[PDB]
Amino acid sequence: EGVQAFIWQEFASALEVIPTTLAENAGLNSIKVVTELRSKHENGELNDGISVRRSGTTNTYEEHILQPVLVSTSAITLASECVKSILRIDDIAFSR
Amino acid sequence: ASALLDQALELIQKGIHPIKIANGFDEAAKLAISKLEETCDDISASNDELFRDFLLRAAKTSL
Amino acid sequence: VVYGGGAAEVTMSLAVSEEADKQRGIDQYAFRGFAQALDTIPMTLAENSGLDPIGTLSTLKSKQLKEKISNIGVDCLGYGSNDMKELFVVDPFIGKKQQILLATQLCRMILKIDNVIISGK
Amino acid sequence: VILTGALLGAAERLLNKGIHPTIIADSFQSAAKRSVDILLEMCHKVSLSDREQLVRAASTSLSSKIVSQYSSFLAPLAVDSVLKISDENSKNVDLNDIRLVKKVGGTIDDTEMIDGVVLTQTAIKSAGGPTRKEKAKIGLIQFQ
Amino acid sequence: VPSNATFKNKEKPQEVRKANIIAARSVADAIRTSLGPKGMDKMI
Amino acid sequence: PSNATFKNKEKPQEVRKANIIAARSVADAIRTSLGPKGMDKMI
Amino acid sequence: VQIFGDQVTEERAENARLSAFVGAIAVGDLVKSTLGPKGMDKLLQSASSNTCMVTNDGATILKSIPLDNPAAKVLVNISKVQDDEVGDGTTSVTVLSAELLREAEKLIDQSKIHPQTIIEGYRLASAAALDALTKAAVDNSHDKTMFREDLIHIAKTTLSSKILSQDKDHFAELATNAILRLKGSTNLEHIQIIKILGGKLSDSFLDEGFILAKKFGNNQPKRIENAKILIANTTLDTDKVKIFGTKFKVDSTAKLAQLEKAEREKMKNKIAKISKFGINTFINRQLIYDYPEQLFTDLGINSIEHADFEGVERLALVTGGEVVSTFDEPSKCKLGECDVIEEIMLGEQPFLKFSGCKAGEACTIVLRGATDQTLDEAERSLHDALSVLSQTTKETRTVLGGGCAEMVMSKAVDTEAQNIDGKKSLAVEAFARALRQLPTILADNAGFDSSELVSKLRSSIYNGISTSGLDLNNGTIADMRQLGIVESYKLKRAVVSSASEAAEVLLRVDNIIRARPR
Amino acid sequence: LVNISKVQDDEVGDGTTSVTVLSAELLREAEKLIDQSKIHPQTIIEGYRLASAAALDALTKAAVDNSHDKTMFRE
Ligand SMILES: Nc1ncnc2c1ncn2[C@@H]1O[C@H](COP(=O)(O)OP(=O)(O)O)[C@@H](O)[C@H]1O
Ligand SMILES: Nc1ncnc2c1ncn2[C@@H]1O[C@H](COP(=O)(O)OP(=O)(O)O)[C@@H](O)[C@H]1O
Ligand SMILES: Nc1ncnc2c1ncn2[C@@H]1O[C@H](COP(=O)(O)OP(=O)(O)O)[C@@H](O)[C@H]1O
Ligand SMILES: [Mg+2]
Ligand SMILES: [Mg+2]
Ligand SMILES: [Mg+2]
Repeated sequence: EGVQAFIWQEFASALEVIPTTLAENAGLNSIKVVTELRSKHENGELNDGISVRRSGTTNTYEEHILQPVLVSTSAITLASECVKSILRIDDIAFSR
Repeated sequence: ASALLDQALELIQKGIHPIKIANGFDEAAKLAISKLEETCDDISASNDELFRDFLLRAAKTSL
Repeated sequence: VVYGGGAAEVTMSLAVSEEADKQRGIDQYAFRGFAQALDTIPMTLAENSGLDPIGTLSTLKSKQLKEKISNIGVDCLGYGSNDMKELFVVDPFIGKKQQILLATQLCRMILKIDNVIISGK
Repeated sequence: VILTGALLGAAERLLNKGIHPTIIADSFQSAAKRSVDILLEMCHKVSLSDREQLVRAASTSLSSKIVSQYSSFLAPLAVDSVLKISDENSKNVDLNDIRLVKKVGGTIDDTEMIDGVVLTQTAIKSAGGPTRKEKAKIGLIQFQ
Repeated sequence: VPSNATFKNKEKPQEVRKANIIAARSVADAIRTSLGPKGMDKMI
Repeated sequence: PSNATFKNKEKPQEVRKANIIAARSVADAIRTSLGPKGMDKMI
Repeated sequence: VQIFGDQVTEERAENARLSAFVGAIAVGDLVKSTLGPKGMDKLLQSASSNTCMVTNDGATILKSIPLDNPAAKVLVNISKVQDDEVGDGTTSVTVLSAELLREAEKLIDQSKIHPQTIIEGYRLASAAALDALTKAAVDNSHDKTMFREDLIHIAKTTLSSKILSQDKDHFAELATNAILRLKGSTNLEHIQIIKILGGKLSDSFLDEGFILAKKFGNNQPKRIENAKILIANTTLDTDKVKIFGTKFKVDSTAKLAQLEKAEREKMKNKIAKISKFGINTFINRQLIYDYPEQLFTDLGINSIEHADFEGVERLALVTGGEVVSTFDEPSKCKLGECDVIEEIMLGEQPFLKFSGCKAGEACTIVLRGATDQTLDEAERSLHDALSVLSQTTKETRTVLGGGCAEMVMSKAVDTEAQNIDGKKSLAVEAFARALRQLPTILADNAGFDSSELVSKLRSSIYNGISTSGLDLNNGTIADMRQLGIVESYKLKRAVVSSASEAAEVLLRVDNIIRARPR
Repeated sequence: LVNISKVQDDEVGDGTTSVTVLSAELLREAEKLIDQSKIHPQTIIEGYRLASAAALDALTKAAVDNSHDKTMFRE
C-alpha cells in the first residue's frame, strides 16, 4: 500500500516480455499462451514453462530445459543497475 | 486520440491484430455512450429562470 | 621621492602658467596647452572616483596658488582630508619624471609625420 | 538487452505519473534484491559431476546457434572439457586452458576433442627430412 | 489546495529522459527478434 | 567617494563623441570656402 | 577609426559587462542540477571518436565542454584548481560565484552602486564570514573513536551526491578504513582502482593486503607459503654494460663463441647473486627475458614482470622492504614477508592477491559494476571522498554540513551589516543572500518548497541555536548531529575564499578585447 | 511590446514609453518569481488581477473633478 508498490506492479508486468517474445517467434498467440502460464502456475510452483518443439506449455524438467541461476540473477541485477544509471541523466551536452 | 494510440503501443507489442484493437474501442465507445446517456439528467422540466442559470454554468466553463 | 596623485600635476601646471604671461612671445599657447594637458591626470582620477572635476580642479588651483605646501592632491578613496601626509602615499621622482619626458619626446615624433604610407598585408 | 528495455518501458509511463526517477530507481534495486532471494529458494543443488544434468543443460542452453542440432556430440565435448579441472572451493575456472583453434576447411561434424595439444602452425619444409614421427621427445626452445 | 509549495520548471530533463527511453527501446526491438530457440541470426 | 553615482552608462558619451567628430569632419571640408580667399568646390 | 583590425570583437562598458554576467548565468545554470543529494548527473558527448562520459563533478563537466566565453574560462579554471586542492566542492564554487555576480548585477542596476564599493563590502563580509566559520568549527583527533566516526560522517556526506548514495553505509567503511591504514601519509598514489565488469554496486569488498593485475611466469608454481618479496628496479634484460661505446672486435669466431658464453655466464652470476638472499619471489620494473625466467625455476623463485612506476612504491610500502638494485651486501635491506601469495580471478582477468603483510601503508579499492560509465563515476566519486578524508588527517578542524555552514556564516555577516555606514552595506547584505541561495538550491533539487525551509531555517538559527539544518529526506528542519552530517573546515574555507576571489576578478572588468583566432 | 505601444499611441497619444517600460518591468519582476521562488504562472497573473483592481480603485478616490469652474479647468 504505497507508491513503491505501484512501481512493483509495473516491474512484474514488464518482466513478462520474455515468454511473450517466445510466443511471437514461435508464431503462437501470446495471450493464449500467457493465459496458460497463469492457469498452471498457481498449482505448479516450479518447472512449468514453454517448450518450443511441441509448441505449447508443459513440464520443462521432463523435457530437459534447464539453465543456471546465475544467468537469470545477473540479468535482473544488471538490468536494474542500467535503468538506475539511465534515469539519472538529465542533459545531453556536446563536448570535446 | 493520443491516449488511445499510446495504450495501443503496448498491445501491439503483445501481438494483437489491429482490427481486434479497433473493434474493441468501437464496442467500448458505444457502451460508454449508452451508460452516460442513462446517468445524465434532463433540464427541460425547469422554468426559463433556472434555464438561464444553466447557460451561466456552461458560459463560465467555456470562458 | 615625490607625492603624486594629482599634487605633482597641479603643482607643475601652474608653474608653467605663471611663466606663460611673463614670456608671452608666440609660444604662450604651447605653455597653456602643456598646463591643461597635465590637468587631465587629476581630472581622470576625479572622474573615476566620482568626485566633481569642477570642485576638485578649482580647489587644487585655488589652494595651491595660496599655500606653498605642495603635497595636496585628489583623494580617491573618499577620505575627509586631502592632505597626503596622513594618507601614506609616496611615489619616486624618476618614475613621475619619465611620464613627462617619454610623452613630450614621443609627441614631437608624432607631430612631425606628414606622409603616412601603409602597405596592406 | 531485452529486460533492460522492458523496465525502461515501465519507467516510461511512470515518469508521466508524477513519480520521481530516484524513487523509481530504488524500487527496482529493492525489487531486484528480492528477486535474488526468490530464486535462491527455487534453485536445486547438483553433484560435482552428473552427465544427466550437465550434458542436457549444455545442449538446451545453446539452443539458437548452427551447432545446436550438432549438440548430440558437442555437449559431451563441453562437459568433458570442464570436468578435467575440478576443485572443491568453487573457483572461477580459467578458459585459457581450453584453446579453440580455427582451421578453415571441412565440416563442423568432423569436430572432435583431440587428446593431445594441437598446434596451429605448419612445418617449415625447407629441408623436409622427416615425414612421420613415433615415440618422440618434445622440447621447447626459447633461444635462437 | 493548488498553487502552493512548488512549480516544476525546466521540463527538458523530462523530454530528454523520454528521448533516451525510446532510443534504448528502439535498439532493443532489433535485438528482441534474436531471443529464444525460434530467434534468428544477425549479419553485420 | 564610494557613495557617488556611477550612472552605469558610458555608451551615450561615446556616441556623442562619434557624432562630434563626424560633424567636425564635414565642417572642416568647407572651412576653406569662406571669405574672399575661399575656393570653389566642383561636385 | 579601426586600430584593432579586421575580425576583432570589441566591447565597451555595456556590451563588456552583461556578457560576463550572462556567461556566469550560463555556466551556473548547467551545474545547478548537479548540486545536492537529489541531483541529476549530466552526460557529456564528445565531438570526436563518439566518446561519452557520465560525470557529476562540476570540474569534469567544465573540462570537456568547450567555452569560448572569457568570463566562463574563469569559472573553468577555478573549478580545475579547486579539484587540485581539495577534490570536492567544485560545484559549490561555480554556483556561489555565479550567484554572487547575479546579486551584484542587481546592485549595479537597481541601487546604482560603484563596482569598487561592492568589493569593499565583500572584503568585510568575507572577513566576517571566515571569522564565524573559524569559531563555528570544533576540534577533533584527541579521541581516535571520535576521529573514526567523523571520517565516516564525512564519507557519507561526500558520497551522498555521487552514484554511491544508496550504498554509502557500506562504502563509508571501505573509504575510512583505507585512510587509517596510511599511517598519516597523505598521498593518493598509494591507492589503486582496478576496473572489473560484472556484479552490482554493493559488491565492492575491502581487501586485506594488496592486490594488483599481474601474472606469474611460464613455469612458476601457483602457491608458495611464507614467500619473501623483493623488488628490483633492475635490468634483468640484455644488460649491456653501460659504457655505451663498447663493441666487439673479433679476429676469429672461436673466442666469439666463448664471448657469448661469458655473456650468459655474466647474467648467470647476476641471478646467482639473487639466490644468496634466498628470496621466494622476484618483482622487476620492466620486461624479463626468457633466460632469466628459466633460471628462477630450479631455484624456487616466483617472477613478476612489467610493473608500473606507481606499482613499485605501492607494493614496496605494503611489503615494508626497500627497492634494491645492487644486490651486493646482504646485511642491510631487510625484506618483508607475506603469508598467502595465491592469485584469484575476478571476471576474465586474474589478479595477484596478497594477504598477511607487515604493513598496509598502500591499499587497493576493488570495484564492481555494470557499465564502464558507472565505474568511471565510481572512480571519480571515491577519488573525491579519499581526497577529502586524506586532507582531513592533516587539517583536523571540521564544520557542520547540511546547509548550516552557509546560514551560520551569514548570521555574522548580517550582524556586521548594520554598523557599516555608506552604500557598501547593501553589498554586505548581497553577500548574505548569496550564502542563503545555496540551501535554496538544495531544496529545489529535492523537489520540496524552498522558501518555507529557508525561512524556517533562517528564523530558527537567529533564535540562539546553531545545530539545526535541512533534512531533505523528510522535508523539514532536523538536528544535524543526530543524522551525522559534517564536512571539513578547509573545504568551506576554500569555497568561500575562491568564490570571493571569483566575483572580484569579473567585477573589475570594463572592456573585452578578443583577438583574431589562429 | 510593439503592438501595445501602437494601441496606446492611437488611443491617447501619450504614455507609450511608460507602458513599454512598466510592462517589461512586470515581466522582469515576474522572472525571479518563476526562477527563485518558483511561483506558478497562473498565481502571478491571479495576483495581478486583484492588484490591478485595487490599483484602479486608488485612482477612483485620488481623482478630482474641476468641471464646476472654467477658470480652474483653464488652469
Ligand atoms: N590610495 C591612494 N590615494 C591617493 N592617490 C593614489 C592612491 N593610490 C593610487 N593613487 C594615485 O593614482 C596613481 C595610479 O597609478 P597606477 O595606476 O598604480 O600606475 P599605472 O597608471 O602605471 O598603472 C598613482 O600615481 C597615485 O598617485
Ligand atoms: N545527506 C545530506 N543531507 C543534507 N545535505 C547534504 C547531504 N549531503 C550533502 N549535503 C549538502 O550538499 C552540499 C554540497 O555537497 P558536495 O558534496 O559539495 O556536492 P558537490 O561535490 O557536487 O559540490 C553541501 O553544502 C551539503 O550541505
Ligand atoms: N518639471 C518636472 N517636475 C517633476 N516631474 C516631472 C517634470 N517634468 C516631467 N515630470 C514627470 O516625468 C514624466 C514624463 O512622462 P512622459 O515622458 O510624458 O511619458 P511618455 O513619454 O511615455 O508619455 C511625467 O509623469 C511627469 O510626472
Ligand atoms: Mg544461451
Ligand atoms: Mg561532493
Ligand atoms: Mg510623454
